[PDB]
Amino acid sequence: HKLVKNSAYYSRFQTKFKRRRQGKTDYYARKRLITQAKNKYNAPKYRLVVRFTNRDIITQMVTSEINGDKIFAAAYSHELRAYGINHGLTNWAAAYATGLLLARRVLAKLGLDKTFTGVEEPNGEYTLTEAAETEDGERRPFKAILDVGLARTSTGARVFGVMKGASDGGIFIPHSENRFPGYDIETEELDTEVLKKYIYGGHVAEYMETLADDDEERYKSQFVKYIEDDVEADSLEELYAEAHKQIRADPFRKYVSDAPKKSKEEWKAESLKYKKAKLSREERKARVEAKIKQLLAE
Amino acid sequence: IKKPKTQRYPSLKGTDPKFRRNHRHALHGTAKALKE
Amino acid sequence: LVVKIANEFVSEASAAEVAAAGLNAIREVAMRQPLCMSETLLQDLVLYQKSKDKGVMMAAKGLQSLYREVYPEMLQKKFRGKEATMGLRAGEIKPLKFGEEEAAEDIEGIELLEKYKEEQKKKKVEQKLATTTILTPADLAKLKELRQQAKLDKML
Amino acid sequence: AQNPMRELRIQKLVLNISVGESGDRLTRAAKVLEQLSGQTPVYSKARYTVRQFGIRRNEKIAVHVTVRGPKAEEILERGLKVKEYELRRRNFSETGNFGFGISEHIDLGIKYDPSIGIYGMDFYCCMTRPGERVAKRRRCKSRIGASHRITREETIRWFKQRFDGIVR
Amino acid sequence: RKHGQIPLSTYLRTYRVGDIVDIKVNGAVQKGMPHKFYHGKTGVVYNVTKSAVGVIVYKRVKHRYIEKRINVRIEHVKPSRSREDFLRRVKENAELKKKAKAEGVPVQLKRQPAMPREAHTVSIADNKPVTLAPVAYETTI
Amino acid sequence: EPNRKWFTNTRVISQDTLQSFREAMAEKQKDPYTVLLKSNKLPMSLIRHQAKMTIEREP
RNA sequence: AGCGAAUGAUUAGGGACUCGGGGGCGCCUUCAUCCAUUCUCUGUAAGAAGCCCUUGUUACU
RNA sequence: GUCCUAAGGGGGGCUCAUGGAGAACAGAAAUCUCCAGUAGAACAAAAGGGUAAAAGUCCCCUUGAUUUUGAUUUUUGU
RNA sequence: ACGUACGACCAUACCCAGUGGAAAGCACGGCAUCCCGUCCGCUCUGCCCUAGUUAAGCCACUGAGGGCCCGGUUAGUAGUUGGGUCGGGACCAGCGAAUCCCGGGUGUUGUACGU
Repeated sequence: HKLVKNSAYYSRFQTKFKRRRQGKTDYYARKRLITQAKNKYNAPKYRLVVRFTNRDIITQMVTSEINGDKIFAAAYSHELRAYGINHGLTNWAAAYATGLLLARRVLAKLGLDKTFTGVEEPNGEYTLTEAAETEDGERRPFKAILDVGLARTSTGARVFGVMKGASDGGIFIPHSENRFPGYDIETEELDTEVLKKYIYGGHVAEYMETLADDDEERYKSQFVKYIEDDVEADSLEELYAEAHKQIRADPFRKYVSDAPKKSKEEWKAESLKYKKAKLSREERKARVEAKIKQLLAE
Repeated sequence: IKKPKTQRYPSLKGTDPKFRRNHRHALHGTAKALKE
Repeated sequence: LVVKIANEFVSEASAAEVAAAGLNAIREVAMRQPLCMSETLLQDLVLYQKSKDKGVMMAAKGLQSLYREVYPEMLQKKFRGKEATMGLRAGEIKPLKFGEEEAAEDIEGIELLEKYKEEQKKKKVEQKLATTTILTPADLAKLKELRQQAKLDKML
Repeated sequence: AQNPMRELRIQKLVLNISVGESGDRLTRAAKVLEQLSGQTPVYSKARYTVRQFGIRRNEKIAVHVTVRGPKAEEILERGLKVKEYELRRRNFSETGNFGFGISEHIDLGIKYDPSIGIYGMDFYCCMTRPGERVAKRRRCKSRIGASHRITREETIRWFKQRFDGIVR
Repeated sequence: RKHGQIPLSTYLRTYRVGDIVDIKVNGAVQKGMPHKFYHGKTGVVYNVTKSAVGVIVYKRVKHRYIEKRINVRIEHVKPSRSREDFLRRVKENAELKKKAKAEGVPVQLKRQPAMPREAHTVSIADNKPVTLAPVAYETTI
Repeated sequence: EPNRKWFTNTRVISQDTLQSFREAMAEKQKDPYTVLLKSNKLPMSLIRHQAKMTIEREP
């Protein structure tokens, strides 16, 4: 007969933050991510926010201000259809391509696009961008810190695929090789060939080969759009290489999303048409009087 | 109780040693800059 | 005997004084012979240090400390402490066994004494011991001092 | 109400054997659970010392195994065949789960090994609806709605429809 | 201040030497607190470090004041609006004096306290005065 | 200071024990040559209307 | 700083009782042992040493 | 005379006390399952302050529980 | 205006019930070869975006809901600072609350990409 949820409990209840009640922000990690040394003053601390959705990847340059965060640059996985990748936009190779695209976009916006060019041919080796031989002198590489959010940082996660994409694009992201999908904990040596296979999406290719050999029905159920648009297991490496070359060529391509298209005012008018509105004070008082009449009848 | 007097240029004693080390070299550099 | 003392003396219905007396007796028996325990029983008895009674707390902490010097493997990783975990990680601490006696082929600190003699010889040049060299009493005192210094370094 | 993602399904089936004593009896009970489920069972220690039960803290006194998928349906069907497809109405919880208990594990179809012995079991079937990942996931964890929560009556009707059982 | 998470804009304030800041001790974090006294006091930043600032306070002892230098973390300090009314005034007065010198007509350069009010006319149309007794007649009822 | 032991009985004794003690102590007073030992520690406190009716019936 | 259901009591009726003690003739006992029961929650600011622009120095960033 | 005067650091995962409803023996109390649960648990202050993707608990590596020099507070040296 | 990502104030945002959701985005979802972690692919991780569904999350609306927040009053009242050769508390000069009640509400907003 205990009533835990009473008026005293509701009055003494102290809510969490809104983005923690929604379960979207880890403020304990976010504090360490956004604090800058006070002797460094107004030096921005750029972070690569990476988030993974069921059908998309969201990769951003984020800076922190006292009243909000600013997006310096942003690249999404669905924009790779303009570069060629129109299948598997949430896999490890698409994560790498999105990270490379974001790195090229932020370097082009900063203007260091020609001074800092990363590794142009992906090899799968643990490398970090260093100081470039500028004619003026030594230019330190542009630095950003990875922010994975609430993702479990296990070995083989695509949060490190986007990391490797930015590191190959030219951003100095401090990182270690032990969470790449070729690392062995016992040996403590990274497998460059397996990492390159994940770069060019060869794990998906050998998956379709294995499925086509053993279980044709499951292959047709899962990889149906690959069959429909006639992309094979052997063509994935060339497709991703051409996509990387096109990304390094034109980082600011525009993609038509094939969704219904209107203007901001037209979408505003449509959303106001499909919008139930709150009752006025007079209407609320009228329904309160109706409830009072019902109570008097009762 | 009168307020104590203050110095226009306070002594850099409790300041961060790294900033003090850089600041003294900056003072020497601007010193030869003024001597030039 | 230890199981009977644990059941009759250290139980949920037992008084605090009865539990403290039983744990003290168990600690005495464990000092005299440590192999009487089971690991689960010892961890259960060490968990009585969280008791609100001071006597039960100090008796359980005495039992835990005794097994820290004697046999830290039965103790939980939370309860081992610093030196026990470092010794178990490095491998110096060995399991205690019934009937096991020391079988040191060389004297304790003889390696340190030989190292000190080699350092003195190297200093003289710049300016096996048990088999051939006669054990001087000054050399034995120096070896004891070196063993004490090595024990202090291992403790640090 | 008839929406095909409101259909009831078995979230899990948990098999429990609380021996009350450690050693060979618990080892053979774990052997029974392992050969039944196909998975390695997990042991459960006592959390406080009870003198009248002959148990103490940290001493292992129980064993259990959680099985999901069609294997859970098969094991539940065998247990219900032992229980002659008949349950008493108290066995259904207010949260939509149910459970029962058998006294001999040889009624499940397991052979009698004389070294192993005879042990009884507790079967607990936890039900769910599609959309429990909302309450089980790490990022954006939320609560299941009242219209989506399973009711004791719905569990009883689902049992009577699928397993043609008699709840009385 | 509620229990739980510290707001994160405390870490995003940029601190320089010479700034005027006050000390509000945050009970949640124990590292970097000043003494019990020097809480709620306002002083001048003389040293800025990676995660803390040095504040000059003037304590009183007997019949004199002693300068004190304290190292307090950024989590317990807050910018003080004591000189906000001076900085806004100096910027406003500087630009106003520049505009007045450009135009030719001199303006008021000093803030003036509350002067007595001037003469004005109050009309009794639609605001006819009501007569009040020392005690309200409704109250007497 | 408030305490629970202010509101408890401090000395209790049973019927048979009190009766036996009184009978034995009376037998001890019967002899004038027998005196108690440690009498200060003994419970010796246990050992140690016609006009009104007429006035009530007739004032 | 101290108090504390981490407390203060109750135990008639029920047992275990047996050498706990003791008595009588190994056997019963008479007390007594306990257990089972229960009750009690005051700081700072209000400028010419101040503000703004330009310009260097640095091993700091 | 014996015994106690307390294991810290980094990272990761998970929520505690308790209540309701259920499962052969199993009941007031053994293990298992769901829901509710702002801390009512735990952290070596028994009713002080502070902590919930942690400052609690568990797991993996570790001894920043290391040398050296000034400054500040409690106020000549500590 | 509506979503998504990162956010600032951190209940006007929380908790309990119902009702609805164009477009896209979400989400539930499907499959365990590889990376990875479990008593259990439950969680985590990998692959699919095809199918199904707005059932739940999420958003919006509703409630003489609990709570929370903001105004009037309470009240120039309580209280407090000085004055009198004032009485046996009231005046003079001034500062000046919060309850109780009467009501209202039930989130604003930055950056970037889209519908």
